[PDB]
Amino acid sequence: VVVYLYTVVAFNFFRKFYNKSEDGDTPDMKCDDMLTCYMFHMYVGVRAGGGIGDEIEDPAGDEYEIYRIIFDITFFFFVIVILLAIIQGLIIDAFG
Amino acid sequence: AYQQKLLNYFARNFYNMRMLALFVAFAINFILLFYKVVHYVLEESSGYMEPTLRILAILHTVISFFCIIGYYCLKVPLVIFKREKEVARKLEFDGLYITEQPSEDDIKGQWDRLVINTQSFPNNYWDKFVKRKVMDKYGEFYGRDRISELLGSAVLNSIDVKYQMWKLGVVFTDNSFLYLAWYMTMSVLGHYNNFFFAAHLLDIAMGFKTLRTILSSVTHNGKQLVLTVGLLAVVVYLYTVVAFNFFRKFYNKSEDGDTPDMKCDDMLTCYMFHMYVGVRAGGGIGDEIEDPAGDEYEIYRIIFDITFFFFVIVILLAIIQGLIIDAFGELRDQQEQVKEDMETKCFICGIGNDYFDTVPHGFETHTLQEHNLANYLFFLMYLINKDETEHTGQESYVWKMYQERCWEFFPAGDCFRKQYE
Amino acid sequence: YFEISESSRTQWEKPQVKESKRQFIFDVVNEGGEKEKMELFVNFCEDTIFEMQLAAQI
Ligand SMILES: Nc1ncnc2c1ncn2[C@@H]1O[C@H](COP(=O)(O)OP(=O)(O)OP(=O)(O)O)[C@@H](O)[C@H]1O
Ligand SMILES: Cn1c(=O)c2c(ncn2C)n(C)c1=O
Ligand SMILES: [Ca+2]
Ligand SMILES: [Zn+2]
Repeated sequence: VVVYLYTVVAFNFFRKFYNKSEDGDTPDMKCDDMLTCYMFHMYVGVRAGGGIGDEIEDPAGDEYEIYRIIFDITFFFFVIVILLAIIQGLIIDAFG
Repeated sequence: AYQQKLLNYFARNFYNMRMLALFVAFAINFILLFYKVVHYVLEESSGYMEPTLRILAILHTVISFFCIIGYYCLKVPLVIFKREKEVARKLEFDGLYITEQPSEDDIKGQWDRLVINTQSFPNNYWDKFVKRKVMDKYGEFYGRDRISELLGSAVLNSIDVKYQMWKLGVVFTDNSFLYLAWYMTMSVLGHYNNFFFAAHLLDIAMGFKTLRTILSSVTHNGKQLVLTVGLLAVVVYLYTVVAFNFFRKFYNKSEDGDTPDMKCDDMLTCYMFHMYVGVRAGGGIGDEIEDPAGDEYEIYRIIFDITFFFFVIVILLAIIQGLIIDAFGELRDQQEQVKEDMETKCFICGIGNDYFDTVPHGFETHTLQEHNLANYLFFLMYLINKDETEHTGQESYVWKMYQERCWEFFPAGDCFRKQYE
Repeated sequence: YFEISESSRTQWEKPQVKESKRQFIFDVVNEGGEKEKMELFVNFCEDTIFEMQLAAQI
């Protein structure tokens, strides 16, 4: 759910940051359609370790940059530091 | 009557209903994933989905409205009771609107001054003498005519409008009704848009038991948590002061002088760099920084490289995580402790667990056939319907004890067989 | 020994008030002193009568 609620944020409000191109050489691929944002997030942004701020472009001088870091930090420590660890904290006790 | 019978259908079917309003709120957010970009819906399974999301957003909104109609009939007379009771007890026993005159604190306690004046002030309290008792009680210290001044088609201007404005006041303070009003408009504001419509997944969290477990776990574990998050903002800042005064030339985001190289050492853009990059790195700071090659600060570079790592990432980040892993640990431990500090000891006799397992299978018999708190509720109902003349020796010794508010008569810790045999 | 009624027997089994038992059970087996616990139990018992009167209007 909380991954999906971040997908709703990025697709409505942050959608131009996703690129898999070699700076316009390839006809640049997107990850902001309806589902290919979400299936991108749960496949990449979970396993990253840097949250979402590792397979995404950099906020340079944009007018969304202050709202970019808030989305950058609170993706991290709400999903990776907290929500992934208490998943692991169960099975470590469930084998216990 | 059909207006009344259909309204009585809603208060009957309430918990049945909101369980369905969750299941619809999945079905939008199972379908709202089918966008493409202006925003438009595609199709893979059914040819038509623009009809479904049109009809469901109407079907959701009325079912959101059939709860707030049903809740106004069902639980509002309960909350109109427990409000009206605690006024009439305190005005009779200590007389706060006669003697204490309550201050600016607890405004809602001072809100109940538009109701003591009205006619129907014991509307649902089964006790219509709260006006006459206090005039009987406090007419010796205060004037009785002061007290009576203090107390007291064809129907549209022949109803107590001053009572309803107080009745509207005690409704809007209630939290559960307030949540239903917000859950109504977020169906209506999710009819303009549809992405500020997915705030109906909040119903997953805000149940009942999982709500008061969180509010207990916050007051028990929040003050430690914030001040350990607040510690992390300091020791990052104390490293920012070090790097900006003493190490500032190492930060680059250029392709070796091709771009007119960007810096991160001004005043704040060192610090906002550190807490955005150096925390989430895993290699501390030594991953988005240049290499100490042969510099005369290289020995002081590695010290800043190691002691950024294991003071912030290995230690300070882990004991942040070590709290919330335990703070969710009380979200299962607390609801289980209720279910097992109820089965050890009984409610009223308070005896315990072993003392009715010494006989074969006795604790269910000692509870469900001797003490059984519902039977005590059925007892207090029994003195109500029974006439006052007909009470026996027990049922009038109890009933006079219950009038004078005593409660010595409960079997405190010495239930029946613990004195017999 | 006394007489539990018939209509008052089914109405406590109604899920209308079977919720209100479960909220009251949860709030006294938690923190609260036993010198006022039975005080709180009777204040539960007074309003639980009032839910029986509503469920008779059904
Ligand atoms: N004085 C008491 N009166 C009644 N039940 C008691 C008392 N003391 C302890 N209990 C325990 O409370 C339990 C309530 O029954 P149980 O929880 O199994 O069914 P329920 O009440 O319908 O379920 P729920 O609690 O979910 O409503 C009983 O098992 C009983 O062991
Ligand atoms: C009239 N009446 C009472 O007088 C009463 C009561 N509960 C306690 N008392 C004292 N109930 C439910 C009641 O209806
Ligand atoms: Ca008699
Ligand atoms: Zn008992």
